[PDB]
Amino acid sequence: AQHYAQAIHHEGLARHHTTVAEDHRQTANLHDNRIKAAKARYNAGLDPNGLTSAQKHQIERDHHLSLAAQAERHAATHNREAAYHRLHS
Ligand SMILES: [Zn+2]
Repeated sequence: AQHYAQAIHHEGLARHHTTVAEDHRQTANLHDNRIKAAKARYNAGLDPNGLTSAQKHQIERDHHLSLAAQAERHAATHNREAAYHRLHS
């Protein structure tokens, strides 16, 4: 049960990735609010560049969602490997 040690390793790595995923989702949502603000400026006649800015915040939002999903997938991978080793401790 070097198994125990591998379980703890993989569990900590899973937690890491879970936190990275949560941070990315939070970042995505911060971008999502700026999309909204940008469009509202544009539409109120205060910022002709506001649609361009909204588009860039969409790119950023979507990139952060994609990095979140990837982190979540890595977390799942480590959790399966952790469970395996726990079962064999
Ligand atoms: Zn990993």
